[PDB]
Amino acid sequence: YLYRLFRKSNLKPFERDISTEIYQAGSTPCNGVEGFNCYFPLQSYGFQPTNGVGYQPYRVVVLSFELLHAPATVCGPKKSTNLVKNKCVNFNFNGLTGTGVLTESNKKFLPFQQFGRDIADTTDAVRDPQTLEILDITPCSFGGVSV
Amino acid sequence: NLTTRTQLPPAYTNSFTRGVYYPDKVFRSSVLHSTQDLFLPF
Amino acid sequence: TTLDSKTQSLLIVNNATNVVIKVCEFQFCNDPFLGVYYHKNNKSWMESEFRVYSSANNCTFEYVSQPFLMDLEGKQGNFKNLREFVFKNIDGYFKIYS
Ligand SMILES: C=CC1=C(C)/C(=C/c2[nH]c(/C=C3N=C(/C=C4\NC(=O)C(C)=C4C=C)C(C)=C\3CCC(=O)O)c(CCC(=O)O)c2C)NC1=O
Ligand SMILES: *[C@@H]1O[C@H](CO)[C@@H](O[C@@H]2O[C@H](CO)[C@@H](O)[C@H](O)[C@H]2NC(C)=O)[C@H](O)[C@H]1NC(C)=O
Ligand SMILES: *[C@@H]1O[C@H](CO)[C@@H](O)[C@H](O)[C@H]1NC(C)=O
Ligand SMILES: *[C@@H]1O[C@H](CO)[C@@H](O)[C@H](O)[C@H]1NC(C)=O
Ligand SMILES: *[C@@H]1O[C@H](CO)[C@@H](O)[C@H](O)[C@H]1NC(C)=O
Repeated sequence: YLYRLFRKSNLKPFERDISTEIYQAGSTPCNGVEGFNCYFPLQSYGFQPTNGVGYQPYRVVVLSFELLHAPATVCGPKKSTNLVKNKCVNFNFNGLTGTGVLTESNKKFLPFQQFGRDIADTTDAVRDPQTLEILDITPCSFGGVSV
Repeated sequence: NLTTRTQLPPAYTNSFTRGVYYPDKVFRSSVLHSTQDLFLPF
Repeated sequence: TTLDSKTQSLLIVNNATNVVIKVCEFQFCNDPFLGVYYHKNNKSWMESEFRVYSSANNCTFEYVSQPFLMDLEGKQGNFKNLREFVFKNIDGYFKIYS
């Protein structure tokens, strides 16, 4: 298990660096070999089984994703139900949680697009996951009421 | 290696109304959306 | 960055059958190419030589799509098609728009 001890600049996010060029600590280049004031950029960890807590090897994983803007492929553990149409429910289309009647639609979604937003930036077009079809949404608490 | 070469000065051309990409993956119709990003200048 | 196998390097290539994308420590030649070669027995042009890199090692990402056959023959006349692409490199993602 090794770590990059020296680099002439810090990284950008999500950038890998597996180079092994010798890092010139001094101002004099040493033509890529080891010597004085120019050191090997990688250093190996020392993980003894009986060394301090701050030196014990820790396994890390990072799950990086982006939510509710593209066709989902990973789904949660929830079991699906059958949608109740022309009546307003607590729907759940690939993660979003709202309230409103649903209706059919005939918009021409590009294959790489899965959502559709109106001027207000709210959802006005959706694609059902199981059934490939384009629909639209409206609220149900609507209409003014004068007394 | 290839050596049958004849160098010339770098030729230039005017690129106009080119280098526009969809900035996201959301369906959007009848909207005058504005964005700021790495775009090819007109 | 340097393109001399001291650092990683991306390489996108259609070899007339598939498209291969390799991010791998290539030691490139000064004049990379693809060698199409022409046959006299039949009027068929085919790719024969692949001399882009002298080596490939220490490498993680690699993709090859489905196979496809494409007309690489010598077509005489105007450019009957245009292809535009845009390449960006933002926070560990190499974005290709086509
Ligand atoms: C090298 C990488 C490479 C990429 C990234 C690529 C992308 C690409 N090319 C396509 C079509 C196509 N692309 C080409 C030709 C080309 N298009 C190119 O980027 C290049 C380099 C050529 C050939 C030199 C042709 C002939 C078609 C289908 C028929 C046509 O559009 O005329 C398609 C659409 C596939 C489909 O929806 O059915 C994609 C995604 N093809 C490639 O070979
Ligand atoms: C990406 O690569 C380039 C060159 O390969 C790096 O730019 C050089 O960085 C060193 C010090 O790190 C400088 O001495 C050079 O003057 C730089 N050259 C140029 C053209 O910029 C660049 O630092 C690398 N990017 C990152 C995030 O490390
Ligand atoms: C000629 O080929 C060798 C190795 O293929 C390469 O080192 C050299 O740079 C090339 N010289 C020219 C002028 O192409
Ligand atoms: C060239 O295309 C063939 C057939 O698809 C493929 O097997 C091969 O991997 C490609 N060449 C390289 C170097 O990958
Ligand atoms: C890089 O390649 C060389 C030779 O194959 C090898 O000595 C070295 O272990 C490799 N390093 C990595 C991170 O793969």
